[PDB]
Amino acid sequence: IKPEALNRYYASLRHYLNLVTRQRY
Amino acid sequence: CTLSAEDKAAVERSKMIDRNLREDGEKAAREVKLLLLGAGESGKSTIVKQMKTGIVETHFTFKDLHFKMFDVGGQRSERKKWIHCFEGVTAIIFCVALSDYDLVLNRMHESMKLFDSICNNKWFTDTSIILFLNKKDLFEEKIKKSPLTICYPEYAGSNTYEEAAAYIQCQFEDLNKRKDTKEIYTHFTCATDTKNVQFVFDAVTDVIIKNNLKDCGLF
Amino acid sequence: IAQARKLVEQLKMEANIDRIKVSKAAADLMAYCEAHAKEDPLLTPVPASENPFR
Amino acid sequence: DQLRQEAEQLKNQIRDARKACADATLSQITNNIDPVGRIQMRTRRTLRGHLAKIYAMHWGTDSRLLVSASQDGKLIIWDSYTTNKVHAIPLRSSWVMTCAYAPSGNYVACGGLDNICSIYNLKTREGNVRVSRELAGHTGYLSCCRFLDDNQIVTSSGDTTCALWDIETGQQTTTFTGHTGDVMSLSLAPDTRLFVSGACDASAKLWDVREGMCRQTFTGHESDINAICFFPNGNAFATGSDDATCRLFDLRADQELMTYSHDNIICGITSVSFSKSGRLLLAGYDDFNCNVWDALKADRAGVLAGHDNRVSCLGVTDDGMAVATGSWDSFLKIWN
Amino acid sequence: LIDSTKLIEVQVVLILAYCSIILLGVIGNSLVIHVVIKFKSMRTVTNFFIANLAVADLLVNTLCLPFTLTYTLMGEWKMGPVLCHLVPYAQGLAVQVSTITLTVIALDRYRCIVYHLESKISKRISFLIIGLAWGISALLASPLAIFREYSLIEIIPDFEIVACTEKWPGEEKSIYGTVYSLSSLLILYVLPLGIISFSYTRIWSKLKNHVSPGAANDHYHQRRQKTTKMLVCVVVVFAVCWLPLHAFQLAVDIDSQVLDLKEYKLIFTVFHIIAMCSTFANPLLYGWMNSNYRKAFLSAFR
Amino acid sequence: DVQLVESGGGLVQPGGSRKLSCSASGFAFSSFGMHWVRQAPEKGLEWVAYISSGSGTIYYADTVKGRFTISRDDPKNTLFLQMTSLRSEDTAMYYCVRSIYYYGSSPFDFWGQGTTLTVSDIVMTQATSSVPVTPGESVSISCRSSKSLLHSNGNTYLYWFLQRPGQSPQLLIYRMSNLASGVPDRFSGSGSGTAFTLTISRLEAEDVGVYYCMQHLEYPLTFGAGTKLE
Repeated sequence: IKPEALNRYYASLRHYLNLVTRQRY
Repeated sequence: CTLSAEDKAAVERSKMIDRNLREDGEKAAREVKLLLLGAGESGKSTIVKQMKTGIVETHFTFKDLHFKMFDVGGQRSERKKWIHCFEGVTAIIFCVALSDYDLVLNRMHESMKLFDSICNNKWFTDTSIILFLNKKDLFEEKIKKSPLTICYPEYAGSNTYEEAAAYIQCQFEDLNKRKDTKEIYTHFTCATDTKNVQFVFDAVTDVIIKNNLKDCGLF
Repeated sequence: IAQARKLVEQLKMEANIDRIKVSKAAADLMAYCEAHAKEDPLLTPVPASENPFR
Repeated sequence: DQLRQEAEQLKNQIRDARKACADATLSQITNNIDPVGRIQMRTRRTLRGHLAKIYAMHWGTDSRLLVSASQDGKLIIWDSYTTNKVHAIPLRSSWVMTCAYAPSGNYVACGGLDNICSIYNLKTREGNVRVSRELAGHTGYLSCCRFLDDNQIVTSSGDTTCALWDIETGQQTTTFTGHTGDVMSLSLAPDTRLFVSGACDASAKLWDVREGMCRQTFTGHESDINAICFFPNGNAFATGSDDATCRLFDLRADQELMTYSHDNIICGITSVSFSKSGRLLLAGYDDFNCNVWDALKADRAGVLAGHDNRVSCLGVTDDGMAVATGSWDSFLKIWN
Repeated sequence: LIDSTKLIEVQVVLILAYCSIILLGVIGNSLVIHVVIKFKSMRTVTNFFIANLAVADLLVNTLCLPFTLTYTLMGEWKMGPVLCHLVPYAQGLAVQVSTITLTVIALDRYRCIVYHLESKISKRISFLIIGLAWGISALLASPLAIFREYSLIEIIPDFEIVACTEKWPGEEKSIYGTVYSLSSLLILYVLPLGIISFSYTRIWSKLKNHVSPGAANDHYHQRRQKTTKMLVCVVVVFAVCWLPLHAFQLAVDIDSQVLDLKEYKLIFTVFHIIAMCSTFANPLLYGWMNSNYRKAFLSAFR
Repeated sequence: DVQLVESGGGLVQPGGSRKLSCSASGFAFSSFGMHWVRQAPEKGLEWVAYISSGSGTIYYADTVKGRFTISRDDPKNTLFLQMTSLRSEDTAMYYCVRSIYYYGSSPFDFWGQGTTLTVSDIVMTQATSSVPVTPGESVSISCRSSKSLLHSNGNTYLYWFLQRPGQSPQLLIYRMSNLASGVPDRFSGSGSGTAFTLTISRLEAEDVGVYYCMQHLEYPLTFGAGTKLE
């Protein structure tokens, strides 16, 4: 779920980008 | 298909023969085979007697382990043509009489010649050797009258049996040119209970453990 | 002495035998091989139709 | 009384007769014949089931059955066409070094370090193979044994002697003495009237079965001779020694004909055999393969590679269809 | 909205570090396979297990490293939807089979040293064990492909990216994300570590309590010490290399504070590099230290 | 001496059950396969069941499947057959036959004495039911086959047996050419494909009986009607 929404807003974007671009090995 | 009723029955017979050959072959892999060698009347009879033409086979069991000894003496033919049949034995037993250092038919040097040939044989390049020194109670009495200088001119030492026995054992162990992968265990034969078969059990167990380690590459 | 006499007696018997020239002996071997050459499966491969092992 | 000198005089006058007898060589006689060309054989059957090294094998007259012996203490009869096992005889002594198949097919024989030859009966009403006779009397290990007939067998031993036995009675009839070293092999003539043996004194002798006498002696080799085999004609034989050299002898000329040697061979020869017509010579070596020689031109025609250990036994079937080879890696291969 | 990986100072270093690991892995893991094929006396049941471990670790270098590095550096998946469902499945297959064959070697050594009066396993049993290892690891790696999807993510009006991400049937805080992480650690790490540690402790005790007959008892103990030095390296390397990678994944599924960091991708690469050091360390401890392979390398090089 | 002895042949009410045993002594019982063959009071031989060495293979006649059970006990050297749901057609004399299979063997060599029980495919055709003849004359016996008995391997599977008055059958010719051991060298077998002939030279008083030809090619074994000589 994209935040779609200022300093705390960029924290969510970084959290979202790292979640989708995630690896296990 | 293409097989008839009689051909199918022949194939089933062959499978039963395969099963029998597999089960008895695996049984023989849990035994330990030994080879007896010596120079004439070296005391081999005493060793065999403790456990009670051609080749002689002896079976005995000690602490859940089966041993088989083959006595190849008495065959009046050159051993170069049949010694390769015994490649793969766990260990070799060599019997030497300590009291034969002055009798001649010098015969001690004859046994040393036989020991040198079998120790450095091409077929027996990895099997261990268990050496027995017999006639201990006769060598001690004979050393008080006949000096050891008769057999070994270069021997400069005392007349004590402990000194002389240590010298004789050293000469036999120094004929081994394979200082690696081949080890020699030496024991002075005694009639105290079952110490003679106890030593053979200790030596063979040591041989098997070191054989397993080489396969794994640990040693 | 007994062995020496036996050796001489055997040698004397083996000395007096008939011999034929090597040329005659060698020709016989050639004649035998060139006569039975056609009936040798190993020299001449046989068709797979009449090969019991293939 | 100059007894030793007379033997030397007899020995010398014999070699002059041979030299005066020799006037041509096979090299110049056979130089104008076409060579056999390249000879390539492929493995057809592989027989497995022996747990130790095979020391001997022998074909049957029917050219289908095949007995083999191994140090694990078993005799196995094989069906070559289907790779089936027909029988499996347990041996009392595992130190077996030779085996033979009766020409009729009713018996097999084996022997070894126990100094005894055992004969087994294959056609029994009870449905099992049992020992028919044990022959004792040799003072050395058995090297070879061949069924001369259904009731006669000839045996060579390591005590420098050969004996002819009567199976029904159990006593040997005639004894062939004269060798100095241990007798390692023997071969029967196709007419079953004469046989030849090779020993460790680097000499071969021709014996007469009925008379028990020695006819000729051959001393061409330099080391021990381990294999020997008659020509299919019966007027020649070939011997293989430990000097990596094979030689061909003629009975009628009573001397040597050809030498089969190579510069790249240093291993001794274990076994030797001939093809059906005698044009090919099969030899097994210690370097883990076999060589096919041209018996008339003395040049190599092919090799038989595929064994991982020493080639111990080698045999050619009676109709010249296949060659069986055994080795110390516990496998049997049939080539065609 | 950029990380440290965008700088060429760290981007060039990572490629060079990854290349050296690849270069060492392919050379080391291919020599073991070559000598077994070339030499016909090296075809032994014990040597088949080591050769299997070389093949499994060869795939890790070929698959795990280059595909991971390009997806991290580029920031998006440009290989295609077909490789989105296949590359993650293969990486898990190689890791699991590499670990499984590591405990088979320990149990093989345990059986033939502690119980030195039994019979060695046959070739047929070994082929079944090797075949079962690949079959089971194929089944356990199936959830990677099943719960993997391919999508286009557009945050800014023009920020379209391609992501090969994993999704689970649960909604909001799904326990299935953390269930897989716990099961992975308790099966791929805890269970193998206990088996090989138990197996090598019994081996050390038996060798120590052994007396040789005669006067050559001392010479046996000189050779025994080097074996103890070798047994420790096997356990220590496996435990240290694979621990930080498994712990990091479990931390992410429990706490969300890890995900929202400026250096999340830099931390992952460091732990990934450490875990991949076992690709070239395995041939050094198993295929070079033992006497059988050591003499074959020198013989074959001549 | 090789011997097979049968027991259990009483009288059975219809629908009952019975147990038959075959005790063997004088040979290696574990290496032989066993057959059960029965003969009606007036009819000829018919095959019932077979059990091989090691009990791995078991075969039944299509008319006794689900009713009979064959099994062997090697340590006691006993062959026994369990019969269930007996009917009036199971009134015959049952034989125990031994058989071994390898290259060059002779199956069906020895037959049992027989036990009587009273309850109260390739068609093989024989040329003639009876043949009257005097001693000293050559007599030929021929039977015909519906399907060719020659296999691809080159073996023709035809066997000949002799039923002397009040005695178990005895093998004469196996595989259409070979002569069984102990049989005089005056019986000859010949034929190719579907027609086969048995020739007797210098016939004497010992050749009087019934001759049967059997095929050993497919799953069930079939006999001929039987030719009688006077």
